[PDB]
Amino acid sequence: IVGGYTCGANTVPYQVSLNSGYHFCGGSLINSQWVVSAAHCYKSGIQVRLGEDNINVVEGNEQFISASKSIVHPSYNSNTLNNDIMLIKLKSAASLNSRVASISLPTSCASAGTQCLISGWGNTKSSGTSYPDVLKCLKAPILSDSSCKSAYPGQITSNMFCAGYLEGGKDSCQGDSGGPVVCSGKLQGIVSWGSGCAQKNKPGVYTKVCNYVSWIKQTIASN
Ligand SMILES: NC(=[NH2+])c1ccc2[nH]c(-c3cccc(-c4ccccc4)c3[O-])nc2c1
Ligand SMILES: [Ca+2]
Ligand SMILES: [Cl-]
Repeated sequence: IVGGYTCGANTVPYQVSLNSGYHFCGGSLINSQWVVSAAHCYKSGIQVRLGEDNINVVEGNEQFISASKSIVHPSYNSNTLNNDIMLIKLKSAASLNSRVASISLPTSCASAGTQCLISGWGNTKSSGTSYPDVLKCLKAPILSDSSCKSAYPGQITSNMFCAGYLEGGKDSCQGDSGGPVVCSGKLQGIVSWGSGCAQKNKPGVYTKVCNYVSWIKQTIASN
């Protein structure tokens, strides 16, 4: 997260770190046995790490659970990143408490102007690599579709939305992919892509979760 602030330990109880010997993507806990992340974060050997704050120190509250299966959306396109969503089933259920809690799926999509919270352990520099130990947060608004399409002509599908600041300075960045964009307590987006990080007129692009709720529900119900 570039230009964000330190969240504070366990203040984002639904945030998870996907780990394969190092942190490579974020994700969101939506119930005790399932996590939602981005399809492009897929790989085998994923260990989901819940209740984390400093990802390099065991401070207590952590639960390390292996993924039993990862389900990439069948229509995911790696060239356009359209349908960049994945569901991860955990080998065993997580113990939910105040430090580990799930987030709710939305009932309706959000409107431009809605302020959301984006979090993650990704890079904090736009020009260079500085990876934090603790979780970073950024409050950012959803932009209108015209500003988004005007920023990325021909690359935005109906399953994406832009959130951020056109002046540059604040944005999600590498290491944050797969993580949550929560607005009014509902998971509205998943960190997907962007051009550089925090550059002027190049906002972050997110997967529009409101468009996949029946898919998530049906998929979970059958697995
Ligand atoms: N500017 C942004 N809002 C942004 C957000 C998420 C990103 N994630 C990345 C990213 C960059 C290189 C590699 C990966 C990657 C690729 C495969 C697996 C895991 C991560 C990224 O997510 N850049 C990103 C840029
Ligand atoms: Ca830790
Ligand atoms: Cl267009």
